[PDB]
Amino acid sequence: WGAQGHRLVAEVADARLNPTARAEVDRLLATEPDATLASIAPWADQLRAKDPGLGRRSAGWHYVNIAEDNCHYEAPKHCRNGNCIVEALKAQSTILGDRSLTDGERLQALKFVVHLVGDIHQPMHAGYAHDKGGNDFQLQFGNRGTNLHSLWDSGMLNTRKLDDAGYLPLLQSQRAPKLARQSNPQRDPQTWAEASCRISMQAGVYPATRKIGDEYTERYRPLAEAQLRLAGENLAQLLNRVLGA
Ligand SMILES: [Zn+2]
Ligand SMILES: [Zn+2]
Ligand SMILES: [Zn+2]
Repeated sequence: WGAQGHRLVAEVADARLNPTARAEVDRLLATEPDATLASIAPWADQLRAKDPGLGRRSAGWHYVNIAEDNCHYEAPKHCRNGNCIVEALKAQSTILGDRSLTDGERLQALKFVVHLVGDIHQPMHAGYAHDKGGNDFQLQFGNRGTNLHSLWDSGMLNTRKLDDAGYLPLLQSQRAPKLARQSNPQRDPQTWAEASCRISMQAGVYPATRKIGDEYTERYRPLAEAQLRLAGENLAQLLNRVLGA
């Protein structure tokens, strides 16, 4: 997602934290002045200005290309060197839960976990290798030149013309998604990436025309918004388990 999508996932999650996780999240955040779960949510996309080395090191962690393999993830094939979102989310969840680390080390892991739970729910972050997750599927969207990846990251969300305070209660007023009975931090990332990939492969998500507009928005913006709500609920359930026991 773009930055607004990341912040909305965090804002949905923040309100669903249990008291234990609330307290520990606030304590980790307070080690960095002005940090909130929302403000840190875009951080992993913004590393070029102040931590370009980490940005280079972690750029592959934002996606996994499994649509060629019918949305059946295999770590050795799809995640060489741990360089994909499934293995990165698993590792950063472990690091976040390691109370023996410094606050700085745990906060960095929190920033990755918040971002990556968002990205692993963006269908085009779990799509085809051969068109770079839709980046090479060129579109005109209300006449603007774009691509299917960007359309899902921000194009459709931008059509609401809402700030976070207007968009958040829209997401919260949706029907509640049915979550797993418990967080499994090491198994859930694969489940989520495969679910996202299956959306990318649904008939119509790749549109029949390159010229699209309101018809596509009216059909699929609700699904993008459902995915933001689902990501936020999944992020809260994960933080409640890792930080809230
Ligand atoms: Zn994103
Ligand atoms: Zn993206
Ligand atoms: Zn990202």
